[PDB]
Amino acid sequence: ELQKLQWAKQTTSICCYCAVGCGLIVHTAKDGQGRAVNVEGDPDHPINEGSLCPKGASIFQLGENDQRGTQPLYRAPFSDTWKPVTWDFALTEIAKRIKKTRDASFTEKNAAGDLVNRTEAIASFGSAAMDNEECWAYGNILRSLGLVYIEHQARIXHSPTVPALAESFGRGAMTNHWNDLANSDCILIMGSNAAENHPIAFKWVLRAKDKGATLIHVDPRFTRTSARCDVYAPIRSGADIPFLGGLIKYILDNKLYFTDYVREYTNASLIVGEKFSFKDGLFSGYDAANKKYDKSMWAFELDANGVPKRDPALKHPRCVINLLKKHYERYNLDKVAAITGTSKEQLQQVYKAYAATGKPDKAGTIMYASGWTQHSVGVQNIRAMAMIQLLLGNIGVAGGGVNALRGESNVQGSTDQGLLAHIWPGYNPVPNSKAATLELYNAATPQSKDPMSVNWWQNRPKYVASYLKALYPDEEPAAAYDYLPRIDAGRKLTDYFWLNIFEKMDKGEFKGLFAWGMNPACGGANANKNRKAMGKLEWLVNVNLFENETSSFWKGPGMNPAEIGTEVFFLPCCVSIEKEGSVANSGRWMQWRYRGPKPYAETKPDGDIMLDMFKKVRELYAKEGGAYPAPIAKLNIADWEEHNEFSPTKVAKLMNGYFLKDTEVGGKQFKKGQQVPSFAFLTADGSTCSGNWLHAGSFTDAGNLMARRDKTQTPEQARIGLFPNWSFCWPVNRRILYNRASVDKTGKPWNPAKAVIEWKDGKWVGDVVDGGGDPGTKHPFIMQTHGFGALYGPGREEGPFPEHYEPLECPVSKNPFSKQLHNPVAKAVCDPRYPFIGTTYRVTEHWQTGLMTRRCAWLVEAEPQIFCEISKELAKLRGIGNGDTVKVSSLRGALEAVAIVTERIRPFKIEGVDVHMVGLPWHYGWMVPKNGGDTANLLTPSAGDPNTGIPETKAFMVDVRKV
Amino acid sequence: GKMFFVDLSRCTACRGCQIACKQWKNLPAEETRNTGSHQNPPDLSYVTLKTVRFTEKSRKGPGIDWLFFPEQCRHCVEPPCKGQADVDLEGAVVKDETTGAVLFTELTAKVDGESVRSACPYDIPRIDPVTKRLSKCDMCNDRVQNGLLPACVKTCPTGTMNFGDEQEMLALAEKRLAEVKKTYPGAVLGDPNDVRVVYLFTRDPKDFYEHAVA
Ligand SMILES: Nc1nc2c(c(=O)[nH]1)N[C@H]1C(S)=C(S)[C@@H](COP(=O)(O)OP(=O)(O)OC[C@H]3O[C@@H](n4cnc5c(=O)[nH]c(N)nc54)[C@H](O)[C@@H]3O)O[C@H]1N2
Ligand SMILES: Nc1nc2c(c(=O)[nH]1)N[C@H]1C(S)=C(S)[C@@H](COP(=O)(O)OP(=O)(O)OC[C@H]3O[C@@H](n4cnc5c(=O)[nH]c(N)nc54)[C@H](O)[C@@H]3O)O[C@H]1N2
Ligand code: SF4
Ligand code: SF4
Ligand code: SF4
Ligand code: SF4
Ligand SMILES: [S]
Ligand SMILES: [W+6]
Repeated sequence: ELQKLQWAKQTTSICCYCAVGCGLIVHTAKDGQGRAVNVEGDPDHPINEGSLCPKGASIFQLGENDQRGTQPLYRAPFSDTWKPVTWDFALTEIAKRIKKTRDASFTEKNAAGDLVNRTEAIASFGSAAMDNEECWAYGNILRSLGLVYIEHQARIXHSPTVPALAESFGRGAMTNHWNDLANSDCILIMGSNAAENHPIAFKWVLRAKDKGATLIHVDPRFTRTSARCDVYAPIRSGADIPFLGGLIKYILDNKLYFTDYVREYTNASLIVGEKFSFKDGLFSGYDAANKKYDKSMWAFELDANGVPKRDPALKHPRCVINLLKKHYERYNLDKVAAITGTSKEQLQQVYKAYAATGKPDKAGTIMYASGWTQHSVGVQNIRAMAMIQLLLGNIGVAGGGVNALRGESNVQGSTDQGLLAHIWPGYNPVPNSKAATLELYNAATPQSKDPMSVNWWQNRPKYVASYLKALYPDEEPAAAYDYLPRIDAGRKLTDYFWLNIFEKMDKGEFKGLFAWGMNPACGGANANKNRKAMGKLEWLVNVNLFENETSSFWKGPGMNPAEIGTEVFFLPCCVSIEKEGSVANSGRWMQWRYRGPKPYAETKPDGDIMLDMFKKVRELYAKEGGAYPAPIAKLNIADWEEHNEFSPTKVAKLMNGYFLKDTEVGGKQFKKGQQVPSFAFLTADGSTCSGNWLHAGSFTDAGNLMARRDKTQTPEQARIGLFPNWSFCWPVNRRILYNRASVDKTGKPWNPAKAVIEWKDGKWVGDVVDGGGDPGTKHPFIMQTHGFGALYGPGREEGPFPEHYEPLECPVSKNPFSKQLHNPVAKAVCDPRYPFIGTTYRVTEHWQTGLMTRRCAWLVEAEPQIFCEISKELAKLRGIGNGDTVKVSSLRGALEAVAIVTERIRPFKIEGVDVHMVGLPWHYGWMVPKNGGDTANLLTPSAGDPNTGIPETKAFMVDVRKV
Repeated sequence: GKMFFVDLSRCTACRGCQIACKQWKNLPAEETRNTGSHQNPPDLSYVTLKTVRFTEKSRKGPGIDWLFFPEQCRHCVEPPCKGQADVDLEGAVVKDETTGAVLFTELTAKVDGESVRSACPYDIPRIDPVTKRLSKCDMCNDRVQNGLLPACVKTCPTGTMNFGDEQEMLALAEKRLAEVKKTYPGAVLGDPNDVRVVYLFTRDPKDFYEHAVA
């Protein structure tokens, strides 16, 4: 044996960084009773096969770290010092700050006299870094206290992904999964630096190449990804719509679209109403006054039943397909080349290679992330890519899909648990003030008269009921419905989102903030505004692993602690390897992980911190009363607990759900207390509970399916890497979404060599079929109202077809595709002292704001200091030498970085003028390490796209000067 | 004996290998600054047995040739460091004949440091300024002895790092070289008859590092 590991207990875990979800092995001394002695890859894990990037590889140094929090700290108004403090104290004083603020600010009924039962004095940030069970319980705790201002990581990046992909396919999620990349014939990486930001993905990307795949990187910069692709094509910031629109025109003009797929499975054949038109860059029904569209002008023509009329011939001039051909005629190579900066030769090379996946025997995939999602055009970029994938028949097939790469380890799960202002768990909307009853709430769910449209969302009442019977199992759903808070029907939805929360805080409209596993002081655009804004808080509960820029904002650069009266409780949580629970990766794999070492010092799992904190609110309300006590006292937290502490296993079983009494569902008999085996057997009549209908199937009577570590595969499964017995994915272990689209009318795969599903002996064999039914009987997009992949999306605010509107406000003055220059639906100063396009991005070695990785000496070793990446041309123009200190400045702030001069940045030709892009990592912060530098968000603008609610972190004007 | 096949045509410079090496041996970190490069630490040292070197080389058309070199002891079949060390004290530098590992022992404190380094045609050996012992990649010899891949090999996601019996690994190097030449015509193995760490360079090895080959 090896001495290092000899008497250490071996446990499995999942990486606590990016959404690839790599397996770990943890060795814990004294046979589990000591500290972790080693952390490395799990050789048996089917995604990483034992490999780890430097972040996963250094998890030992994150866990066994003497800079970590040991016990609760407290900071008193106007103080300049932390005060060590007990847990019992911290959570007693926390509960009192909650109740005081709640009572003072609770609104039983809004101004229009409608029931809302909410608190608008308290906000919550986080967290994508928490376990699924902790996310679910956290959300329920905040809503029971009447919060509506509940946001996390998912708002900043993939807020655009969910609407864009939901409009397109009926779900917001990554359609395929990591292993499935190896089945692709052409991988387009665009708005993604996957070799750095999802590094283990490149195991599968390079295996695709091994089997004949072409790898294409479309990026403003040459990166570590670019180095290992067959084609690197530069594109200037925010020129993706022109690029993708030119690919649409190419595919259509050249008949490269997969006609049978497009005819049956997309809305190509649906007839649009005569009121639809487009001219001078505007769609029909434009309201110039308010800068918004009358979307009813876009409505389909309906037959006698109210079903959208169709021409399967695809000949009617108001056929989606023919309007599509018309709309994208303008996107010729010369115009696209001129605006993208991409050579005509390179555009043709890329269009030819990717459009070749229109063949049934070829699969094309797109990998994007924050290069698309952190632009104002994000939603239309993604719509366009979704439309290209539908034209090429790439949706539902192995090596196909839209691989919207999730960021944080459990951002998928934290979204699934409804830690965003607009959703409950399972993407059931948070009720608005006009949804006065449960019955009215369920009335908003749209029905379909089409017999072939599964329209699965009609099952919503069973999910909302079962969700209310998980929170309040003694109450009737209809009564329980009144306990949960409601948003104002009148108010713009984004008023409840991350952007406005900081705006409001800076007006002092918030007394309390939960910074729960986030670093707002570094994470938020315009850090100077946000660090000043946090002063105007009365109290702040920061739960994290380390002291950080957020917990200690009061002693930050140019801050005077004596002036700042904010009360601050720093509560230290334990690392991922010190707790049991599940995380949902980008592919929707819900993976169970175990405790190695027990929590360091007096650190606690987030589960225990929030439950204990809640119980102290709960008991304090039972002795003192106060504003609307009901929801707090009635909330079922017994199901969350075992042996006096938070039970991941029991929360996960409640999230799956169980029968509250004997019930017959789908013609089968089910006993009381027994586990719901899938969301198909949930009810609206109170017979079932389920914390999350997506989780129904994840923890059955058969056991914890998320904990399965079984590589058993049939030949057809193993051929495309489904691994259906390793962990569990929502929904009901469907590994590739929309997989009904991968077969014809008879249930024969388009591509037998890479079959997802196949009709064999009256059954679907391979993946779990995405929608029940015999071949040819159902439209394949079961979560869509109408059942089709949407080329034409009449619910999108900017129009049913993506259209180029310029995201770069300053250096551009001409839209070559219309008279409409900027987004006609959405005030940047463009001060001539800041001529360069600043952009922010990541390196492989660091994580997010760097709170975690700036505390790991091996990652700081590799990337010790903030840098500024500039072209040779900019360096020469500004007299900067490689390694020189430089001042980067904007209207919002200034910082010093070391200059990295490189041919990996090139100037962009914008209207016969050279425009210089300036690259910065946003991984640094004043706290640690010494001489690391501060957040790049000193430089970024606060406001942004008012539709999605996202700041402009990818294109912001800066100057750079030698020091 | 054992061999590494290192396919640099697959390397994403993720530096999983750099961190894995330090985690497995619990080596400390150097004090580093950024001087205009992602490369850090800038060089091998007593506490750094492997660093990924980054060189940017111009090409025609868009982008650059970005050349990544995860540097380590080559575990030479006939190691000059041993012959130069044996001059002062036999035993200081040993050869594990089962694995092929060239291993520095605690007795390198007695031998001349600079001498043993100059004799290395890859400029690998590094001397602790205070204790005057020599350190370098030890092939994770104890892991290999216990039937485990070396840390840097197991951690590597791309398929750059490969390890096994020198017969299978030479056969892999050959077969991979023929395939990789199709996209990188200037692809060559580094001194494939002299070393147990056989790098496939996508071009002239000296473009990757001055001492990439003897
Ligand atoms: N190492 C590491 N990995 C991470 C993270 C981390 O901090 N470090 N964070 C995780 C999180 S939270 C997320 S959301 C993901 C994000 O992952 P990515 O989106 O890959 O992250 P970035 O590095 O911000 O930028 C992606 C690329 O977009 C390019 N880009 C910028 N503007 C444009 C544009 O207008 N068009 C196009 N086509 N490309 C553009 C940039 O040049 C960059 O190469 O990464 C996750 N993984
Ligand atoms: N300029 C610029 N700004 C950006 C971005 C950008 O690309 N450019 N990216 C944006 C994006 S995509 C995102 S997601 C946000 C991220 O912004 P934040 O989420 O605030 O970033 P961090 O706090 O650095 O990263 C996640 C946090 O989770 C904490 N954590 C880890 N494990 C646990 C645990 O068990 N419990 C708790 N409670 N906390 C834990 C870590 O310590 C860390 O503080 O930043 C956004 N900001
Ligand atoms: S950060 Fe992502 S790629 Fe790296 S080890 Fe963790 S999960 Fe795997
Ligand atoms: S782990 Fe593999 S891909 Fe990453 S830098 Fe090392 S050799 Fe290159
Ligand atoms: S073989 Fe072992 S000692 Fe050598 S570089 Fe790899 S991990 Fe480090
Ligand atoms: S590479 Fe240098 S240190 Fe390593 S065995 Fe050869 S001569 Fe000795
Ligand atoms: S994220
Ligand atoms: W993110």
